[PDB]
Amino acid sequence: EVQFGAYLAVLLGTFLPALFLVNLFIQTEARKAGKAGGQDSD
Amino acid sequence: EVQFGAYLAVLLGTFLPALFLVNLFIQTEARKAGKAGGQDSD
Amino acid sequence: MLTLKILVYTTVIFFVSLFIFGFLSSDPSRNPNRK
Amino acid sequence: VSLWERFCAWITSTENRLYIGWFGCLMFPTLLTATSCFIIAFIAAPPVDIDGIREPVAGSLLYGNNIISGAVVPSSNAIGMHFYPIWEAASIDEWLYNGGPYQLIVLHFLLGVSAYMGREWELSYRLGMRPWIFVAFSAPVAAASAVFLVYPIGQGSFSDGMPLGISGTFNFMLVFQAEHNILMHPFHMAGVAGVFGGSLFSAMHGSLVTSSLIRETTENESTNYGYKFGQEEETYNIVAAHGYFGRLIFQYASFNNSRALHFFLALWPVVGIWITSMGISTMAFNLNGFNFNQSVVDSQGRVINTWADILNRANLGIEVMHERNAHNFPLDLA
Amino acid sequence: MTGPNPNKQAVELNRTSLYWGLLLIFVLAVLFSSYFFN
Amino acid sequence: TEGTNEWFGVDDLRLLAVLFLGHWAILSLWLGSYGDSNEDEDFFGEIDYSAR
Amino acid sequence: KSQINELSYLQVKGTGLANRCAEVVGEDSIKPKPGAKLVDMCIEPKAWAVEEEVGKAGKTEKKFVNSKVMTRQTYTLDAIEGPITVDGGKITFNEKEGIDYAATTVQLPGGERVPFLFTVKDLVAKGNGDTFKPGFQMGGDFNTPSYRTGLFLDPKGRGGTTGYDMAVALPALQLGEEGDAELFGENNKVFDITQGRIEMEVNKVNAEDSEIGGVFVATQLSDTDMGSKTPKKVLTKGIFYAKVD
Amino acid sequence: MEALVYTFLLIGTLMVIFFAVFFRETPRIL
Amino acid sequence: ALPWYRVHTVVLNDPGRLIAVHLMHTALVAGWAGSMALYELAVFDPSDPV
Ligand code: CLA
Ligand code: CLA
Ligand code: CLA
Ligand code: CLA
Ligand code: CLA
Ligand SMILES: CC(C)=CCC/C(C)=C/CC/C(C)=C/CC/C(C)=C/CC/C(C)=C/CC/C(C)=C/CC/C(C)=C/CC/C(C)=C/CC/C(C)=C/CC1=CC(=O)C(C)=C(C)C1=O
Ligand SMILES: CCCCCCCCCCCCCCCC(=O)OC[C@H](CO[C@@H]1O[C@H](CS(=O)(=O)O)[C@@H](O)[C@H](O)[C@H]1O)OC(=O)CCCCCCCCCCCCCCC
Ligand SMILES: CCCCCCCCCCCCCCCC(=O)OC[C@H](COP(=O)(O)OC[C@@H](O)CO)OC(=O)CCCCCCCCCCCCCCC
Ligand code: OEX
Ligand SMILES: [Fe+2]
Repeated sequence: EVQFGAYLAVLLGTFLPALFLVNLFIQTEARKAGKAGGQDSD
Repeated sequence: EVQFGAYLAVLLGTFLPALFLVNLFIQTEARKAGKAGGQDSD
Repeated sequence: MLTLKILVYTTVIFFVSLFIFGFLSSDPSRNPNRK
Repeated sequence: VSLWERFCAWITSTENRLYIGWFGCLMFPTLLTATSCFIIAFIAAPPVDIDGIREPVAGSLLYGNNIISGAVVPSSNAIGMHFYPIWEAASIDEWLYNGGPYQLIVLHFLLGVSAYMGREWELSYRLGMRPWIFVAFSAPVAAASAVFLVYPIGQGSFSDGMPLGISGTFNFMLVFQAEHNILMHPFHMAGVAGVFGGSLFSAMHGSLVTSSLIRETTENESTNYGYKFGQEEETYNIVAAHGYFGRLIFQYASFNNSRALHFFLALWPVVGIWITSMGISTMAFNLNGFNFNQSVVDSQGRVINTWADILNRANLGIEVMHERNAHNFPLDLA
Repeated sequence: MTGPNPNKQAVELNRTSLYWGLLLIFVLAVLFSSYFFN
Repeated sequence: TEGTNEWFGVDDLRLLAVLFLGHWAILSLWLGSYGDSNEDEDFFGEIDYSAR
Repeated sequence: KSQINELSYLQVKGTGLANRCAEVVGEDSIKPKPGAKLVDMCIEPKAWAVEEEVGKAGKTEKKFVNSKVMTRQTYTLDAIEGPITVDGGKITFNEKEGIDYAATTVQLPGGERVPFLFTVKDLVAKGNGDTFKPGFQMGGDFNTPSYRTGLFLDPKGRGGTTGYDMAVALPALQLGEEGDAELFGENNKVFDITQGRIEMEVNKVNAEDSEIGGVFVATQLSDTDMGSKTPKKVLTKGIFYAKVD
Repeated sequence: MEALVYTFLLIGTLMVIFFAVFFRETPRIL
Repeated sequence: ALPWYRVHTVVLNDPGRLIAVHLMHTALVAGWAGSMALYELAVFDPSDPV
């Protein structure tokens, strides 16, 4: 018998902070593509 | 008695698609701040 | 229960009197046409 | 200069974020009290004797419900039509047992919606608009006052009023079918035609504008960015969409006038819901829909069944089962 | 409102520091899962 | 006592002094501007733009 | 009283007066005749108490906590008739007809709602002496019927004398040799009769008006919903009033 | 334990209604 | 150009937004203590305090 609140602990302990760190990378590459002025800035 | 896989259905059915739509907005504002060239482009 | 009841008739006829004396306050003249 | 003139200048200012107005003086206190009591009564509220037989029906989330089954239960059959505020209840526990918050929510709702309607008038006066958006909003105000106010009046109790919920809505619709036969009544027929027609002419008008848009964008960006806000140029070829629908059915069935076109979109649903909400009203006083049961007979005189007789046996199933303990006498007079 | 803040800055995260922070979360998820499930 | 036939639901004497001091407390505000004006000044309009 | 009889119907309604028993004035003695028959005995309780496990300083002995009634003004009994038979040692009373039940529901600390049928059905009163006196004190047993008559349908649609007898939306429970015997108790609806003991006490009599009235105390057992739960002992107190004729 | 999820969905829905009304992208001419 | 561990240092030279931030930590602390105590009353059982 395992604790059924541990699935919510682990799978949100993975996904919520890991999806956070993806966002800081995507907006980093968007600012670099934003300044660069070619074909992707818009 | 409820199904304990429904917590994983709902709380990932909320968070995973809703954190997706946040990312498309943050990189949208980063491209607009990327082209604008002032104090935030870098 | 007669202490709450006093509090409601204050709050009702406060806002009802703002409604009644709102339209008596020359309310047709408040238009974007003139004045 | 005076304190009242500096208060009338603020309360009727269109420069506020949300226009308050003089109807907002009794819209906002009413609807915030209908709201703040609804959220508490939907989440945490003890069970309610609705049938007056001291069998309390659970309706809130803390007592084992969900979004679908949870509902603010109507007031008791024991109260009926009597006004039952908090101060005429001798405790809040006696208030919540007998269906207290159904009357507090509904009466502050119908005042706040009839003040939200007059508020739509007021801002149209102060902005220079022609005034009648609030006449189009009369159609859901007619229908909200029909199931929460008029139907409890003619049936003589708020317990026959509509339960503030989702499963409580379908308890309301089915019991209303068995006791009043709404589907055969021609005013539910005139508003099914109002919303089937309303969703037709919505998606029929919204397609012919989107079909005939003018090239202002590239294929990479969005279609919607060819409209700059506040522009004075027309954003679609209206002659194009007139020639399309002028060939899709025939020529003379097409509105070339866009004003008469945009009026017919406001006529058809709103007239369909005025008529429908006076179907619930005339069936609140037990003037039911049509009844064609045992209408077709042979020459011998035996009853030949029709589709209304099959529909009757569905009504007899709900009639003999609604409020299965509340009845003691052979005819549901209430 | 008032004027625009002159303290607006930008946030950066290069591709290197993404993989650190991803691997940091998954290894902490591997380590602490067995105790949480108990 | 709910179904008593009493005016405006005024059960006790104390609730009157609530009603009178509600209408009058805003009436006195209203008379600070629209009161003490000329009650003898007319117009042949549909709507008057006289003063504040 | 006769003061209540002065009023008309429109003056009583909505005022909560018809719920309240009369107030008898003065004290003397009255003798029950051979054919004496009690006429207008009304009983109204003014306080309720349910036996619970109380949280004292360190101990958990059973005590009565009081409770607030939630059914509004529907608790009073009325119009209870019956002949007053004269045994030699002690005057007795046996009730025959009248409204002798009044269903009501009280709420405990914690939010628990305890309904109970308050009744005096089949009452055998016995009191010291013969004549009614301000020191007179009669009481006896009454039979409580069940709170629901057997054709009551529960939310699934199961009753004692009607309805289904199995979990109607759980059709896979009656599979196997055992069937649904795990939930057997919630299918079998048993009509229950318990006992109750009331103790009345006359203290104020009119003999020129032949009407008595005093304080009682009644204990009984609450309901169980036909064996759904353990019923709880309910004590109550109040005042009564009777016309001895 | 079950109703805690339903409450979080309801007040979480009322948050994004609040941000959509007051923090809306204000449309501007020119 | 701030790293992720220096994002909240834009409030160093801004006293007006130093308060709005310190009010938001307060609105989360106070909202915790309210919603924790609502959670505890759904779980508490005053049957036997002994
Ligand atoms: C201002 C808006 C507003 C309005 C219109 C109402 C209206 C109502 N509330 Mg509500 N309420 C409000 C705000 C409001 N509330 C607020 C802000 C709160 C929070 C404190 C509450 C809290 C609250 C509670 C807790 C309860 C109510 C209740 C009620 C109902 C009865 C209250 C009552 O006795 O009214 C008093 C009304 C009058 C004395 C009548 C005033 C009408 C005037 C006199 C105009 C009439 C003109 C006259 C006819 C002219 C005659 C001329 C002559 C020559 C003939 C009623 C539907 C009760 C309820 O619904 O229970 C079911 C209840 O229990 N309210
Ligand atoms: C159903 C609500 C409703 C709405 C939205 C309107 C809307 C309007 N009315 Mg109107 N009116 C109504 C009902 C309504 N009316 C009723 C029922 C009466 C008869 C008593 C009147 C009598 C009336 C006159 C005499 C005048 C208006 C005017 C107006 C316009 C400006 C608002 C104003 O000053 O009126 C003030 C608002 C009212 C008089 C009604 C208030 C309705 C409240 C908000 C809700 C309903 C409560 C109920 C009727 C009151 C019961 C009180 C009782 C329980 C104590 C506007 C188009 C004016 C106008 O522009 O005419 C050209 C005007 O001079 N109305
Ligand atoms: C194909 C099937 C079909 C269709 C299309 C309809 C169509 C309709 N039926 Mg019907 N019906 C059917 C089958 C059908 N019926 C059957 C089979 C039965 C028998 C079970 C019934 C029994 C039945 C009943 C018993 C009733 C209907 C009603 C209606 C009407 C509903 C419109 C309405 O209430 O909106 C009007 C809008 C409102 C009531 C909402 C008002 C909302 C207010 C204005 C504001 C609320 C704001 C909200 C709280 C917050 C906003 C958001 C916030 C975040 C700001 C419509 C004409 C109703 C009717 O006749 O009209 C009253 C009705 O009572 N039907
Ligand atoms: C098979 C397709 C079909 C068709 C043709 C209809 C047709 C109709 N339904 Mg129906 N219905 C259907 C499927 C259909 N339904 C389904 C699948 C359901 C759900 C299970 C329902 C549920 C339903 C309900 C509950 C009700 C109807 C009603 C109606 C009537 C009016 C609806 C209306 O005006 O809509 C709006 C659409 C329009 C106004 C567009 C015009 C439609 C008309 C009929 C066409 C006009 C062409 C004309 C006859 C030809 C001459 C012109 C020529 C000179 C060019 C109409 C007889 C209502 C009724 O009973 O009315 C008597 C009603 O109460 N229907
Ligand atoms: C009173 C508390 C307090 C306050 C107001 C600050 C304030 C600050 N610190 Mg500091 N700090 C504190 C305590 C505090 N610190 C403690 C206790 C430590 C030891 C761990 C540090 C170690 C530290 C370092 C090493 C650095 C700072 C930095 C900073 C500055 C920017 C913060 C930043 O960018 O983080 C942004 C943080 C994030 C975007 C996410 C962090 C995610 C954390 C790790 C997990 C999630 C937090 C969790 C939900 C919190 C639960 C509540 C718990 C505290 C009870 C700012 C002036 C930086 C600095 O010097 O500025 C130049 C810096 O480099 N701090
Ligand atoms: C020779 C032999 C072998 C012998 C056999 C004989 C023989 C040949 C027989 C065959 C004949 C035969 C049957 C042929 C007949 C053909 C025929 C008609 C068959 C179809 C059958 C049939 C039932 C048809 C009737 C149904 C029909 C099409 C009804 C039309 C409904 C109708 C009139 C709707 C109008 C609604 C309306 C007003 C819409 C406008 C409102 C709206 C919002 C539109 C949007 C809109 C409109 C605009 O206007 C513009 C501008 C814009 C912007 C815009 O948004
Ligand atoms: C056996 C009995 C026989 C029947 C007996 C009659 C009984 C009473 C009939 C009532 C007739 C009322 C006439 C109203 C005319 C009018 O509305 O003009 C309004 C405009 C005027 O036309 C516009 O008019 C303009 C010219 S002018 O204004 O008319 O001069 C023109 O510029 C524009 O292009 C043109 O569109 O018309 C339109 O915009 C189109 C809408 C027409 C609405 C009439 C249909 C009836 C309502 C629909 C059915 C109810 C809806 C709900 C159903 C569930
Ligand atoms: C309630 C809300 C919950 C909030 C949670 C959200 C925040 C959660 C995530 C934040 C922390 C992210 C850490 C990012 C990590 C990060 O981006 O690193 C980069 C960061 C600093 O890098 P720089 O200064 O080079 O950054 C340049 C910038 O452009 C980008 O940061 O390094 C650190 O801060 C210290 C190093 C930690 C790096 C991890 C080292 C340990 C390695 C992993 C060990 C595991 C393997 C073990 C094997 C045995
Ligand atoms: O409350 Mn609701 O439902 Ca109108 O019918 Mn009579 O009452 Mn009762 O029964 Mn059927
Ligand atoms: Fe349009």
